[PDB]
Formats: sequence, structure tokens, C-alpha cells
Amino acid sequence: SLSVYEKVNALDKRAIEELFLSEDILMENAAMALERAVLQNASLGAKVIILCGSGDNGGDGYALARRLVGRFRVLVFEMKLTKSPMCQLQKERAKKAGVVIKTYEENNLECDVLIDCVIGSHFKGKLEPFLNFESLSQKARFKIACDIPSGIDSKGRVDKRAFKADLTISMGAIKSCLLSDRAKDYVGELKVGHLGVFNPIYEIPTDTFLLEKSDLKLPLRDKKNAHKGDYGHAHVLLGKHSGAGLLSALSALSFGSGVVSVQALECEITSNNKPLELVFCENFPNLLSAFALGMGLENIPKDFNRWLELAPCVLDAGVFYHKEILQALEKEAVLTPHPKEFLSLLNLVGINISMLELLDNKLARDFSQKYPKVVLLLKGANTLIAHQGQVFINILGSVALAKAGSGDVLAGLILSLLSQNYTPLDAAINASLAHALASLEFKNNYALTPLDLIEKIKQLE
Repeated sequence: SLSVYEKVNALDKRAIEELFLSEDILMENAAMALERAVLQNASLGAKVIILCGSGDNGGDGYALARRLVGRFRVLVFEMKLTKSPMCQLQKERAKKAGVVIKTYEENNLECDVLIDCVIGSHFKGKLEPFLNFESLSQKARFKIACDIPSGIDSKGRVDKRAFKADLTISMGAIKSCLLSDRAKDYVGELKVGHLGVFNPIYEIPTDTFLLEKSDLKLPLRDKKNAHKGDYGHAHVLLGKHSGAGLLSALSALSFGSGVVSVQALECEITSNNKPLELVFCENFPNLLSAFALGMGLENIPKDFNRWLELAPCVLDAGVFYHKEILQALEKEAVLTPHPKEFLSLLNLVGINISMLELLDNKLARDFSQKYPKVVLLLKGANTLIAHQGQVFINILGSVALAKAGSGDVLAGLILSLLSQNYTPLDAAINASLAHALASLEFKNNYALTPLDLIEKIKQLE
């Protein structure tokens, strides 16, 4: 788990006021982080192009140029004249350090690695026409962005001609903006570049976290005096589109639930077909560990509210389009809404927004602070998991997950963990991670199917 910040202004400030670091040391370190990235993706001799803006971001670029002299063929393009003092100092240092700096003009940008150091975390509104990075980087093998790709604002919105990097070196710590769904296609790999001190020292409290593969806690059994009952009883409600619910049940069984039963609501499934491994019920069991509802569902069942007193649950897809999904907001529930499904949710609650919630997708956080007893898993290119004040973002999933059914397996996973007694938040976090990490196990990102995805889960490494 990595700490996430909307702005690191306070942290830089504190690095100087509390940690006694100087701006020179912060920048020199930033330059080292960049150097490490070049050495890791380019051989000793390659051509490296560095585009420098007018502020501290460009400063990083001139500092870097300086550090590469002698081990690489460096060309620095001064995209904007220097303004910031640190930037002017670093430019002078570069010239004196034998760096080739040329002033650019629209009228051979070919290189082994191009580095974007034009604009940092203070990008405002619009990128000028001569800043067409798409063009600037057409002849670049590897593209690296310094801190944040030029053209991305603090809210996660991306300028049309923003920079597209294979690797982004977030300085000091990760910014929220690098995790926006729309920004996925521009940031490439995210790596934190250290500023002179161990990161926990540089970091300060926050309520936003970027999950890592290491945060994953598979439901591996570790006691041996365990009995089937110790692993919970999961109950899945089959809607009109029985496949969904069913896929979910098979997922819950595959993920560790002691027993998994189903129940036909708006569908013709009985002891009829139904997989040999699933247990069928004619009615809701008074003794369960958790239940799932929403997948392939057309209408909330009568006895809903009864069930909300019987055990924890994961509410999915279809419930978000029904007033009754309101009685669940004060219960132990994991909500698994899509943007639309969520648009509908904020509304039954007195909140009408358009897909302008995409521009504020995460700060979700408010929704959770409003309903502290619930867990919100907002789906998207990047998944947002919100509980009370905290937000945990998952950016590991593969686009391979578009497929319908992909979501029913996720519900089964969260359901399984709830039946195995994980806390609602922990069940959403780990299910989201198992799911996704498992999506990476497909040769072709177009051949992902529900059943194949479950097998991958059965053997997640």
C-alpha cells in the first residue's frame, strides 16, 4: 500500500521546514531518480532527449541532463525559457557541465529515451499547440515522464495533447491524478522517486492509498483443526439472468467458502441443472454467513429487509436501480456499482449528477463518510474501494476484464471472503486484488471468460 496525495505541496514544504532538507537536495535527488530510470531502460551510449519547461519540473530535467553527460548522448530542448530560480540555476549548471541545450521550434527527435520535464503538478487548463507531445515523441523508443505527464491536472483530467509515457516517476509520493481512469493511458508504469529520505519520513497522514500486489491476503487456510463450517456458508440469489448468479456461486466455492448454496428467484433453476458442486435452496436459510444479490437481477425480492438482519452481504448490479436499495445503506454491505449503477444510487439518496462525477470520481469518499457502515467498490478502469474516510485504489486489473460475467466472478469473490469472516472492507480489498491479478494470467487480453478466470483464481500465485 502506497500513500496517495492530491498535492505534495505540504510535503515539500515540510521536507524543508521539519526535515531541514534544501530545495537543492530535493531536486538533485529527483535527478537521481530520473537517472536510475534511464539506466534501467537504456544502454550506456544511447541518445537521450530531455524536454525542459520553465519551472521546477524543467529544473529536474536540467539537473538530470547534467548527471548524464559522459554516459549518454544528451540533447536538451528548452520548451520554455526558464523562469523559476531553481530552473535557471540548473540550466546554468547544465551549460557549465557540458550539456547540449537547444531552443526548440516547430520548423531528428529520434532518441532511445525521451524525458518529459515540461510541466509538473501545476498544469492549468490548456496545453499550447507547439506542445504536441504525440508528435514530439513519435521517434522515441522509451518515454519517461518526470513526476506527472505534461497535461494532467490535479483532478485527473488529461489534455488532448498530454504526454504518454511508458514510465512515470512520481516524486516524493504518488499523486491522485496519476490514478484517474482517463490517465491510465498516459502514465504507463508508476514508480515513486525518493527525495533524500526514506519515504515514511517524507510522508504524512492521508486517507487515500494505492494498493500493491503485496497487500493481497488470499484466503489460504492455516489452521488444521478446521471444519467445513469454519469457512462459512455463502448464499447466492439467482435472478432472471441465472448465469450471473451461478457464475458467482462457482466463484465463491472456488475461493474457499465451506458451503455455497443458491436460490432461484426470477429464474427456472431447481435441483434441475445447476452444477453438481452447488447446493440448491427453495428458501433463504436462517443460518448463513453471507449472501449475494443483484447479478442478473430484475427486481428486489419481497423479503429483502429480513435478509439484511440475517447476515453480511454484497449487493450488485441490478439493485442500484431500485428504491429498496436504500434500506441496506445502514447495514454491513459491500456495494459493487458501475458508474451508471452508481449514478442511480446517488439520486435515490438526493444527489443528481451527470457523468460529471467522472471528473470527481474519487473524492466516492464523501458517499462513504455519509454511510460509515458500508463499503463502496466503484468500478472503472481503476477500482475505487471506499469505506468511511479512506479510499483504496486498485490499478492492477487488465482491460481483459471488460467481458460480461467478469463482474459476477468479482461478486463471488467478495461473497466468499464475507462468508469466511473477512471484514467488509477487507473482503472488497482482497477480492478486488485476487480478481485482476488473476486477469493478468491470460495469454490474449481478448480471450478472458468467466470460467477460465475462475480457474486462474484457483491457482493465483
